[PDB]
Amino acid sequence: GDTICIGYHANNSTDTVDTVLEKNVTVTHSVNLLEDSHNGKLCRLKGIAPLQLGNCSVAGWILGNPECELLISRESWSYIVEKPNPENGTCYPGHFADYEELREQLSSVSSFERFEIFPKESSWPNHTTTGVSASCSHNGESSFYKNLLWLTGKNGLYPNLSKSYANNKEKEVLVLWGVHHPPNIGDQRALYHKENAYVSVVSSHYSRKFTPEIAKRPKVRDQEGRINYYWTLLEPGDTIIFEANGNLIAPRYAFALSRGFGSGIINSNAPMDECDAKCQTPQGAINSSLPFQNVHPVTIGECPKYVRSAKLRMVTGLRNIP
Amino acid sequence: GDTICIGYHANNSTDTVDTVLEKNVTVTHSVNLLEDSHNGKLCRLKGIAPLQLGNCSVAGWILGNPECELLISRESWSYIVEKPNPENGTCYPGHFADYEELREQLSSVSSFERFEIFPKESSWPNHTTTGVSASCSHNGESSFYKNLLWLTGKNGLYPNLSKSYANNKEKEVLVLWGVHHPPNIGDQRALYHKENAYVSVVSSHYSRKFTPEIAKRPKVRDQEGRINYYWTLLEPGDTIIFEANGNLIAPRYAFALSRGFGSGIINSNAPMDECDAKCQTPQGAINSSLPFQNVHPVTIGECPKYVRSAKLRMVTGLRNIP
Amino acid sequence: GDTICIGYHANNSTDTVDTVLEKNVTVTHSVNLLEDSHNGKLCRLKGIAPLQLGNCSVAGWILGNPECELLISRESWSYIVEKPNPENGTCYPGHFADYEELREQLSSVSSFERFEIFPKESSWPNHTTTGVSASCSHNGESSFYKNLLWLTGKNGLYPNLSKSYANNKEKEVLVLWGVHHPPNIGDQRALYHKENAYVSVVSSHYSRKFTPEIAKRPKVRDQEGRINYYWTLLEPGDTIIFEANGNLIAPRYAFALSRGFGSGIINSNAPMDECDAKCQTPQGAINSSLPFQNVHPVTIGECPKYVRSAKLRMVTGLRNIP
Amino acid sequence: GLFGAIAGFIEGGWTGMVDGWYGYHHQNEQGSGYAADQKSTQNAINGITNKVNSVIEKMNTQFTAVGKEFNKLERRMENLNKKVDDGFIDIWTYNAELLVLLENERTLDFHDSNVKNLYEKVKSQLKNNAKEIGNGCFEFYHKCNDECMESVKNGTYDYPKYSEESKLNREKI
Amino acid sequence: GLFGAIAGFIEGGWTGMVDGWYGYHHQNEQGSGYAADQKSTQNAINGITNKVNSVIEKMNTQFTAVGKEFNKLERRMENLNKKVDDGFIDIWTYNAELLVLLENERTLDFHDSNVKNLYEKVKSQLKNNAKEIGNGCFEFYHKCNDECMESVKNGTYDYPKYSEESKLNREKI
Amino acid sequence: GLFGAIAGFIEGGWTGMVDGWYGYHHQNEQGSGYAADQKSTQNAINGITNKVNSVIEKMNTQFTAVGKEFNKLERRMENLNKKVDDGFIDIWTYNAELLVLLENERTLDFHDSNVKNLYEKVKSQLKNNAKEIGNGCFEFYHKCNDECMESVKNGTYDYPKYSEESKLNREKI
Amino acid sequence: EVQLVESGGGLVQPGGSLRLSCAVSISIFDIYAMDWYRQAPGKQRDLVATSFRDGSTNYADSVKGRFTISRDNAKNTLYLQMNSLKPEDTAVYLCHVSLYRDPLGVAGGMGVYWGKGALVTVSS
Amino acid sequence: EVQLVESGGGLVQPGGSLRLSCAVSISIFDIYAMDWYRQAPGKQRDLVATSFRDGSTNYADSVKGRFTISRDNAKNTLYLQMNSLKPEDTAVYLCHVSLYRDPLGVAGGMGVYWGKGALVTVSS
Amino acid sequence: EVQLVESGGGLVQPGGSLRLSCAVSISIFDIYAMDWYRQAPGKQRDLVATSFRDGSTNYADSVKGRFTISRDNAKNTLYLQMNSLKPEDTAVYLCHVSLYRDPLGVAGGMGVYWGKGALVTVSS
Ligand SMILES: *[C@@H]1O[C@H](CO)[C@@H](O[C@@H]2O[C@H](CO)[C@@H](O[C@@H]3O[C@H](CO)[C@@H](O)[C@H](O)[C@@H]3O)[C@H](O)[C@H]2NC(C)=O)[C@H](O)[C@H]1NC(C)=O
Ligand SMILES: *[C@@H]1O[C@H](CO)[C@@H](O[C@@H]2O[C@H](CO)[C@@H](O[C@@H]3O[C@H](CO)[C@@H](O)[C@H](O)[C@@H]3O)[C@H](O)[C@H]2NC(C)=O)[C@H](O)[C@H]1NC(C)=O
Ligand SMILES: *[C@@H]1O[C@H](CO)[C@@H](O[C@@H]2O[C@H](CO)[C@@H](O[C@@H]3O[C@H](CO)[C@@H](O)[C@H](O)[C@@H]3O)[C@H](O)[C@H]2NC(C)=O)[C@H](O)[C@H]1NC(C)=O
Ligand SMILES: *[C@@H]1O[C@H](CO)[C@@H](O[C@@H]2O[C@H](CO)[C@@H](O)[C@H](O)[C@H]2NC(C)=O)[C@H](O)[C@H]1NC(C)=O
Ligand SMILES: *[C@@H]1O[C@H](CO)[C@@H](O)[C@H](O)[C@H]1NC(C)=O
Ligand SMILES: *[C@@H]1O[C@H](CO)[C@@H](O)[C@H](O)[C@H]1NC(C)=O
Ligand SMILES: *[C@@H]1O[C@H](CO)[C@@H](O)[C@H](O)[C@H]1NC(C)=O
Repeated sequence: GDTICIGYHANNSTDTVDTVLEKNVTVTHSVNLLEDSHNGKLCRLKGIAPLQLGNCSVAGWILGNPECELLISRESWSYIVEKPNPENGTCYPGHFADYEELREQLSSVSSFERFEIFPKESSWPNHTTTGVSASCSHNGESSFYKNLLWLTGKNGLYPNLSKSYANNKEKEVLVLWGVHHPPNIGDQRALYHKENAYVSVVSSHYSRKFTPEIAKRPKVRDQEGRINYYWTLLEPGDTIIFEANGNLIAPRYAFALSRGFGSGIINSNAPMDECDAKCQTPQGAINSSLPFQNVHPVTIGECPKYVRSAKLRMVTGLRNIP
Repeated sequence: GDTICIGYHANNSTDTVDTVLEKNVTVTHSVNLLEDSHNGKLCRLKGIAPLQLGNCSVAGWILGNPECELLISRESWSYIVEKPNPENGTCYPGHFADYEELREQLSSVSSFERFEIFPKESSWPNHTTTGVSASCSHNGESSFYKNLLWLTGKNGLYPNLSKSYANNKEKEVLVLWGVHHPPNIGDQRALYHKENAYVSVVSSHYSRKFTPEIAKRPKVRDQEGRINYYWTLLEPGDTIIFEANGNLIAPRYAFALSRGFGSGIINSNAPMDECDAKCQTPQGAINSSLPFQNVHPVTIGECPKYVRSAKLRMVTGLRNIP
Repeated sequence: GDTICIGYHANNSTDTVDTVLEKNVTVTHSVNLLEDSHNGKLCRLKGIAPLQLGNCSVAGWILGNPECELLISRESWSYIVEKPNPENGTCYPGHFADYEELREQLSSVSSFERFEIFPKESSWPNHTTTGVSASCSHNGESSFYKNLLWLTGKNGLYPNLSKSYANNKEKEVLVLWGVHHPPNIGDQRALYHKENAYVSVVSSHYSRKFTPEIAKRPKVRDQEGRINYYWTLLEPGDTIIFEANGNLIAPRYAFALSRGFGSGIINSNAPMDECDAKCQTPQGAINSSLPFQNVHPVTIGECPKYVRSAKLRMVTGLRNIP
Repeated sequence: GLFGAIAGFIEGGWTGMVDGWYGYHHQNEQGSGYAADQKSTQNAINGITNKVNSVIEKMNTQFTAVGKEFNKLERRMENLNKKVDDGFIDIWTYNAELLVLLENERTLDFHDSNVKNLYEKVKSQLKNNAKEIGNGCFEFYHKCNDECMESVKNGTYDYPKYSEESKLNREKI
Repeated sequence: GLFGAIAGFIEGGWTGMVDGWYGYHHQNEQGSGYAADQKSTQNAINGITNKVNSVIEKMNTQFTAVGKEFNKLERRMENLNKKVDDGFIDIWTYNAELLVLLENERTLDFHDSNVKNLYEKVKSQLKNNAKEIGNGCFEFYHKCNDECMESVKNGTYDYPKYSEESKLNREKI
Repeated sequence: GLFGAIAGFIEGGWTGMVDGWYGYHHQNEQGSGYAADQKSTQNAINGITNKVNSVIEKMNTQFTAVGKEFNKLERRMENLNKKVDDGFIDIWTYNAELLVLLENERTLDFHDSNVKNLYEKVKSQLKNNAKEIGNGCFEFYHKCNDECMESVKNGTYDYPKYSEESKLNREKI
Repeated sequence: EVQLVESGGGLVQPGGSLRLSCAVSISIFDIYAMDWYRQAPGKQRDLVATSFRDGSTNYADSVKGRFTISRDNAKNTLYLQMNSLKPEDTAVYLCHVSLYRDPLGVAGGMGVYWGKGALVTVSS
Repeated sequence: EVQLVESGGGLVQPGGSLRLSCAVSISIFDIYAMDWYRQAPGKQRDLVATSFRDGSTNYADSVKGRFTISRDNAKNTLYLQMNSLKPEDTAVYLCHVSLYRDPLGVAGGMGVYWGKGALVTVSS
Repeated sequence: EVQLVESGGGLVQPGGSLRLSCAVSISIFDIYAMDWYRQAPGKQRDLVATSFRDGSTNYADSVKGRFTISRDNAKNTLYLQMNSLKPEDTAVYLCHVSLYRDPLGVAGGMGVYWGKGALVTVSS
């Protein structure tokens, strides 16, 4: 007799998916929903390269640590790469105020230019601007931060100083400075020629008075002294006024910046490359339209949702019965 | 022959729903799960009207800005309406301490009464209570906050002042005060007849000592001086003790309040109306039992879950094949 | 004729489940996904017992309140049980700084040993170490905290004191101390023989200077004076340096600890027992592999996800039609 | 269709049947008309009503307020607050869209099943007394008045009464 | 039922069949009894066991603690902590209730499908040797001993052996 | 299978049919071959493509950054930030695994339904001109050339032309 | 399409009795709800009585204890037995039917029909 | 209902052999697990041996290497071949059957049955 | 398996006309897309023209206005009518077919086949 039969497809596929009723079902065709591979390198996000701090921390980079002279160049980045435990930060020991907040503010900046807010030669006629320290050594020589000046007395005097800066740059200007706390009154008289000093930093919305705290304290980086670091964001059209009769670590270079909200800092040991991506992880970068990944929870930008799943494969074909 | 047929319904419906296998399917009957319309007006929530600050901010309202004399009246509200960029806040420049926390505390108050904690006539026999400023102008006249008093010297003296208030109102009493920081020592001697002054505000659980910081600083609202604003919540049965020999901006009116937790502040330009709702947005109010809305993420009260969806219509009828 | 029939099972089951199309459907077999019962007792979590503070708070326990002498013994716990409103905390009124942070740090500690950081007999040759207060009474006698010493003058003098401790314990050492603020200058001269005193506490990463604030303030626990409490975590190999010429409440006992992150504090009135569990609530403990519970949102450890559901029973059998 | 009836072997719907979702069309000497099956329509309405009630009323909303404010030294907390709000909106959006998509397919499958079940019910009643045209219709091998049609719809149709007359017409053909 | 068998053309269940979910009832001269189909019951148990395992064991729980404390100047952070806790509880409640509702309908559909498939398997074996009563039963046109019944249940039933005897009884009727 | 065809009464698949998911195998005097049903295969591809597009493209991702930093007096905020991140990862993991599990069962049910529907379509066309072998095959009671097979596959098969010849062979047997 | 025809409407003296009947073209056995509405000139439509599929009945307070609603399944007829009639009971009585129970408008409110009306006048 | 009847129980001298048999009223072909339990006076029920549908076998350490469990599908009989008997092997032996593999109690533990028992005594 | 055989390939003088044909062993009625590719020595494969199931057509810019693609359903043949031929149009022309519309590779790209090729040479 003559026969016609109804049947269905089969192939050599070894794909397996999981279903509600049965696990590990072999199927003819399937698609993967889970990205589980990276390229092991750092790529451009949003089209622009990231800032590699290398050996430095954000604290060392933004203050101008003598061992970070190579990082001053760049003025554009999308995210920041920092070593897990950075070796070069605040070479002179002290408390960096609101440091995490500052790292969040600097997480991404579209335009970022450095300019000498108080020129070293013109701004301090009656103060010594050459102060250095062995804790901030560069090439076996005592140095200091590039963006700060250690003001000490000249001709046996530390006169009252008053210095203002008006932000005419039509962008937020980041100003950093410091206050020095000597270990003993003797060092205080030698450096600033006074026992009671004060530092005042005020703007239209900022106001804080600093008083040196002289005490003996454990040696950090071979220094019993301390320099507390401070910062403020000066809005365009606003003035910041520095008044001090001692202990001020004055600003030399400031930063006019324009933000790029939503980015951040990653801790990675992965090398750099010229690739581009919408997603980058500390392990490496990722592509694909896949809506899920299990590479790393810490992502940057628009990334597939991280899931702990080891496998997310949905069937499109039939049960494979060859 | 005689025939009977099995069939199904059809109509002129043009509704479309999306399904897993097919998009934009025409169906006979459907229901909407997504609210996408508002009335464009502000309504009563929980049955009671909201407080419209109009031109003022929470800072100007609670301190008693001379340009907010119309808002003193009301004593009941469920949420607060504030202009996006309020024009009238702290007319005298200074730092409002824990301002966001205070806006969260005042987000909703079931019962809220204002009373003169330190009467202007009886409380200050040996101090001048008439101090005003051009920065706080009302009707072209120099004025000052309604709930604070600027205490200055009288008969060439600023005597030591000590003033206590015991909270016998069986409700939390909100007390606000201020500390004045002159721009120069000359103004300090003229106003308070001393170079070193102090303000002390203490309760059973609050304790803070204030010291004037005299420095030259940028002009905000034509003033180089500053008034820092502070506040505390005085529990029933507790005492607050004011001690100062200068620079105190003393409380005149305080606030006994009872809270209504869970509400907040919205920024809106929508006009007011007498409607009622379980949900209100800055665009307008919403009703319906629908479990989803795409009107606005910022909601007040019990609202349909905000979703970014443009359409959430589920089919109840059949595929429409007329 | 001879017949064979196809049919399905039925029994006396009264179980009911809910389905999309129909509610309250009787079924032959079902499983429960929702745990709704506890044992009403406190159990060991991770295999080890929890610390019961009984009548004391974390503040009273860690400072050594005279009424908490029974809690000093234990050195191992997984979570902490505290009465809702603890009756015995800071017997001498004052501000405990960063108290919530400290409760979070102490939420769980794997190894916790108490040692005399500054021995009472050897450490203070030129200061009185016997100061007590009626606010810290034990057995009708004026006493004081066990882990702190109230240093006052001896032989009409309060000499400059300098005391250092180097953390050689290879574990974080928790150091607590205090600063006393008298109600009047008279009491300040009587106790510390000076009108202007200072307390300085510094480590490699900690630095703070304290100045007594002398003011009249409301009586808390029959005291117009105040003792502000402070604490720091001293890393291994680091030194803490105490320098003061008055008003210091010196440390007597410190704590070397090793953490067990991820746990916390529960407020319960449930009695103690020897049971073990992966989950414990203030109502009681829970077992079972069930993935959901409605007992209590506040859980400790690996617990079934809390849901507001009253019933989560899924059918495994058929519709029961007997 | 998952069950093969709607848009399957019953190719179209009837605008003429206003009274119900599923129903009958009959043609005999007395007349022609559309009739609705109230029993199977009511069952579908009850099930889908409970389905709509489930989706809508499992969503319980507490009185809350999303908006929060932060100062310039609280940027991390502002971004954490933003991550919470965007995160819940992400999930609820994805859950709502996926729920509506999947349950719309199930709802149309449900009607396909109900129609198919009604066709098999009638076919099980008529047996050899009628032949399947293939378009959801049965052609009776006997005469069937309006009372006989009403017995088919009510499920009270009697097979023996018309069996012998059907056998003779079937034998003739 | 979505497949029309349970609460459909097989109107009831059997308390007398203790051994299985699906099975047979036979009546011949030798005896009458309830028998269970172990093959189709075991398949349903395996599938639903894996279904329960999936729901339960996809939920992985880390050691955590919900409770947190805040002071009086930390009200915004206390409310943010509350928004996180209430938000996750909102989602997990909605997910758990919706999951149980939908998968309960699918589980009852699953049994309806298994019963229907077993009925079609037997009908495909018996063919013209028996007639469908309509209530899930078949009436044999031949005699069928206990060994013949066991062949129907085991699916090893032999059609040719009883075909001629069935044809004669069918011709007589 | 939920519909009883795949791994049911059609026990196996055909590696020989490369062109499609569902199709035919025919045997006549002229030849033997595998043919694919392009219409029902294309419908399945369209539905499952839209199903994949739905799962993938409902997931919209904003440009964001998870990582945050905190000091030693901010432990509560670090744990709150951790509770947010772990909480969303918990939910998305559970949603993704459950979604893939459930929709994989529905996708295999979908193919079972499509095969079954195609078998019923052919059976509805052939009627008494062929007999069901039971393994997804029909045995023609008449001769059927390659043009007749192509009419069965195209659904344009003509029943009257071969009805009389089929009746005579059916009567002979 | 379903046709509803009332009958029995006429004038009646107070204290009398009257039964109204409503003829449905379709079998009434499975109909969810069948209602009697009355409307007087210058007044709104008022729900008087309702009969449900389960056999339950709902009456307005005004007609309670005096009116009885019932359905004859065999004649496809709905009856309203009105006793102890008062002059205020004068109205045009309307037969209403609802085939299905659809609280959420799931089926679009299909299966609802209205009769033509029958005038009842209680005078003298 | 399923009936399990043991047989072959009697007394036996040490070092001997004995086979026990269990008669099932229902076809044993598809039964998941069939077990032999033994219970001595003053002792608990002990799992001795188990036969599975796939043909696998599980034995307790005490009886391992001396006992053999097997099923005869055609006779619907389960056998326990006991060799090298020791006096400590004295017990009442119980035939147990489990129709399905149900680890989670999904089916409520249906399909489990117990035999009546057969006494085996090893003495002298 | 599906067989595609081209024909009509030969040499042609510029400005001439030529029609190529592709014979498919399987009915072409429901085929989603049928393509003509051309490849010159030292060049890549170029999509010349495409015919779709709905009747739409897509042409490359180079051949647009001069080439016409069409399918004869009855003869299972795909035609490429080439007019106004230029010497640059010299290539080996390839018949390609795609049974289904599968943008996401859901079906693994099954139903795609290639012809053997036909050489067209425009010279002199
Ligand atoms: C920038 O970071 C680098 C590390 O990448 C610092 O170099 C390291 O500095 C420490 C001193 O703090 C050195 O340890 C000491 O070395 C001296 C001389 O060998 C020895 O006498 C001490 O006992 C101690 O071991 C360390 O060797 C050195 N590492 C290297 C590779 O040279 C550097 O000081 C940082 N500079 C600034 C400005 O932050
Ligand atoms: C309350 O808010 C209103 C705005 O809604 C304030 O009025 C505005 O005040 C500013 C001064 O801060 C005015 O700008 C100045 O105006 C003067 C006089 O015209 C001019 O000489 C200056 O060059 C500058 O433009 C502004 O015009 C004025 N707006 C209006 C509509 O009058 C008001 O000062 C606030 N009052 C308090 C107590 O906060
Ligand atoms: C530890 O906590 C206990 C409570 O569990 C405290 O005992 C209570 O102390 C208060 C005083 O602060 C007593 O109130 C007063 O009692 C005296 C004497 O009876 C009376 O003259 C006062 O008018 C006032 O009522 C309270 O009675 C007492 N409770 C008990 C049960 O004795 C204790 O003071 C705390 N100790 C420390 C060191 O924190
Ligand atoms: C812990 O403190 C509580 C106070 O709440 C003590 O309980 C009270 O004890 C007094 C007697 O000293 C009784 O008059 C009260 O009735 C008790 N309160 C309650 C609620 O029963 C308790 O005794 C203290 N614990 C210890 C060990 O002393
Ligand atoms: C992502 O990139 C890799 C390498 O280029 C590639 O193999 C993969 O196909 C890409 N993802 C998708 C979805 O195409
Ligand atoms: C919400 O209010 C509008 C206007 O009153 C109304 O049209 C709408 O039906 C209401 N929502 C619901 C669910 O009824
Ligand atoms: C949890 O413990 C109780 C008491 O011991 C017990 O009844 C219950 O079965 C346990 N949960 C599970 C899933 O077994």
